Amino acid sequence: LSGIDLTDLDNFADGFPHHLFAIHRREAPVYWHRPTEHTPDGEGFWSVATYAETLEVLRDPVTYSSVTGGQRRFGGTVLQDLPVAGQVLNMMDDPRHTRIRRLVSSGLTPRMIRRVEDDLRRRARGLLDGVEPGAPFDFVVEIAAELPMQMICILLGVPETDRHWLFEAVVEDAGSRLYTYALELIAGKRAEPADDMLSVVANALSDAELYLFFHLLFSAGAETTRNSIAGGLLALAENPDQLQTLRSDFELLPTAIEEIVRWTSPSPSKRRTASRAVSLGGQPIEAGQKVVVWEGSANRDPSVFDRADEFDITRKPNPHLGFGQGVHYCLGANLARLELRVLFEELLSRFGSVRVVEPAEWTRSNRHTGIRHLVVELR
Amino acid sequence: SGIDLTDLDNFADGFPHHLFAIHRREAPVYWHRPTEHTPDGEGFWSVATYAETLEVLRDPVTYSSVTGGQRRFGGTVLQDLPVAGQVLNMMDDPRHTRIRRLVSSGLTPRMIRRVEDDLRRRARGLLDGVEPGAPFDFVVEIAAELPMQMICILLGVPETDRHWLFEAVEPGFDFRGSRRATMPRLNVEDAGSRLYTYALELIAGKRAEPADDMLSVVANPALSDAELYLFFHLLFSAGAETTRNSIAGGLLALAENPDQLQTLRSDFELLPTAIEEIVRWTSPSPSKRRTASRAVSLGGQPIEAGQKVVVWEGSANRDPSVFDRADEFDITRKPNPHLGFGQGVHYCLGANLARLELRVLFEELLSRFGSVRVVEPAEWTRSNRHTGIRHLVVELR
Ligand code: HEM
Ligand code: HEM
Repeated sequence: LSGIDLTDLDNFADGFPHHLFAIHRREAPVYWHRPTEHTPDGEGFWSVATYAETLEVLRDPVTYSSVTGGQRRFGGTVLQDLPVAGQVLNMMDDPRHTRIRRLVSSGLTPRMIRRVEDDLRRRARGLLDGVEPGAPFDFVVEIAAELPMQMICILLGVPETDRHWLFEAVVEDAGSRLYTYALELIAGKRAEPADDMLSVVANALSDAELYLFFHLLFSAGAETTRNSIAGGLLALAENPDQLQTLRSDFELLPTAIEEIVRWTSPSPSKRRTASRAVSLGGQPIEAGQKVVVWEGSANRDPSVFDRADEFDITRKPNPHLGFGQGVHYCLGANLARLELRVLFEELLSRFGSVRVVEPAEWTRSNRHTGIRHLVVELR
Repeated sequence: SGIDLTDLDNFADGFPHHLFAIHRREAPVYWHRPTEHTPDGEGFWSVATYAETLEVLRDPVTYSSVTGGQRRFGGTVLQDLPVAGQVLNMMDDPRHTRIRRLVSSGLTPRMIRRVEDDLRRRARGLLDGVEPGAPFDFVVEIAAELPMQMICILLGVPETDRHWLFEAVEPGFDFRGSRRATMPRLNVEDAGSRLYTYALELIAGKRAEPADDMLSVVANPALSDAELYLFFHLLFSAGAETTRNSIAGGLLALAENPDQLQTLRSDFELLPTAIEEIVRWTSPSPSKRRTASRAVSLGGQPIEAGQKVVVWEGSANRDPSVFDRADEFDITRKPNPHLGFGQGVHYCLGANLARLELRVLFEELLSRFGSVRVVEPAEWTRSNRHTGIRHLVVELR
């Protein structure tokens, strides 16, 4: 570990670096990572790589805050302290967290879920019908990015005419245009309430807080869910025999989808801040210190998962942390599973041959594990 | 009752002086109800007269640049922004005094001359390249570069990084075909962005090897890294954008007042007074917001703690009860107690750099050119926080 820098993104440019985390779990499940030139804020942090300790942190939001602690003015849930800590749901603590979380969940109505599902079915079929068998194409740009972006446009109530602002955002100007458009959409919901999540929250927060919420959702669909779809396809391509088994029996799909989420772990790390002295993994943490947990590593901890380094679509049980755990548990878990189920039903219905014909290209990040391009041939 | 000061259509053609004449006459201090265009869906007190504007600016305890009442955060634009309290212009005492003094300590005589020497050579070179009589866009070709270079020099940005940085940090952007600007943001997607990474590496370098520039002084509560990034951005919006806009706006005013143009260029002793009239007339930063920290009466209106107050220096600067012939450009105007650079504890820290940029630019321009024709209608930045020209196509002879 002394020679390993978990903040050096050159180590994450080719996928989540599982080999480094095998060393981390073996050598020191919890340890103090000194800051390097690559470390946000030039400040060290406790790094947590094993499942039991990761789960312990996630399950104690009072000790391990998503806002701040000690003398630290602001924190949040990435390693860089952010002044928007305390102002968006995933960087909030009780009592305001419980209130806003319930308001957000009140927007995920059965009719909204049906609206998303109906659209998803129609679109997945259209896209898969358009595939030319045997002809290489970039599955990320043409399919994996498209479906969940449309899902979040429905949840947020973005009209077809205006969806390009969102696509274009996935340059500083692109970001400013997304921001400006989001503020216009939010004011529009205030003027004319609608039956969607943004309206629910806007009409219950400042516009700035509503933007943070908008972007949280936009990112969850446009990036995290896209990453699970692309990585699920890559995993199945790398395991053709399981692809065949799953194609032969879609009743296997729910268990397979949990294994895709464990395997891909698209959101592989989270930061918290200690609010008081506490011990974790037998080490003493002081109020104010940063704690980073690595669900991407926890999800391959062999203390918890048998043959943890193997993809197995029949895996049971499968208590993965890919959607988090505790009071901030992912509010979109069933929507993500829905996206994966519909896509793989439709894809595996038509194709039982998936070949990746160029090396996968990955996003360079230790906060997201994602594939930027994945050229495949489907037969 | 039919005017919406938050509808940017009213600002799309320049600052709407006619609307603010109405505002000063009918109600110097006015509760503006929220419309579809109003940030946060929340009303605010609107202040259009000079005296009442100063009552607000001169009382930073009652009219906070951070927040007030029960409001979680406020700041100095109409929209509530979470960077309130984290960037110098949106700080109150006691922190404001300490950071303003610190930033100010970076403005050494040495730095001023460094800026002046570079500005002189650049302005001379650009104006030397002008083909007399040939139309060109003054904003893009001359006015835009100079203050961006000034900021790079204050911040100690290496010359070799400036081409890249200019494209990245440019405060303006196009949206639906109009130019806009924003205040610096630091939301989740901005964390470890390319500009965040660049800025904090630049800061790391100056912590390892302190340099003779303002970013080194400030980087060596003190400003957290997040706050240093917001400060880096602040100088490009607060300093480079406004100064560019005063330059383009000053050229337009001179073009529209050919007799003033002749008087000025035939006696440069008048420059100092001319430059203050340019700032008054153009008022590049025409509005500010504050938040009331207690119940208070202003212009006979009962403001409550937590409520938003917007002052319009752009309107105050043409208040005919303080400026004679307020609606006329007069390069000899004296006295000229304009509010273009603010007033009180937040008075512009860069005012003398702005005056320097305007001085050098106009010495170089007017000594060469006595004829300035605007050959198309000016296009304006769509904003009520910045008054500025997007394009100004001119012929110089
Ligand atoms: C495979 C796709 C996804 C994965 C892997 C994922 C993962 C996660 C994780 C790990 C958290 C916990 C954050 C923490 O502990 O700090 C979370 C929270 C959250 N997720 Fe997701 N997510 C996914 C898709 C979605 C979607 C489609 C939505 C749309 C509703 C969504 C909405 C949210 C929200 C609103 C939170 C904040 C909950 C809270 O802080 O109370 N996610 N997600
Ligand atoms: C014509 C050009 C400029 C104009 C019209 C202008 C205008 C203003 C105004 C009206 C304020 C008051 C803010 C408030 O009351 O809330 C201000 C503050 C400030 N300005 Fe300028 N400015 C110009 C150029 C510059 C330059 C060139 C710099 C730096 C190089 C600069 C840096 C600042 C800073 C740091 C503050 C905040 C000071 C504080 O809060 O203590 N400005 N400016």
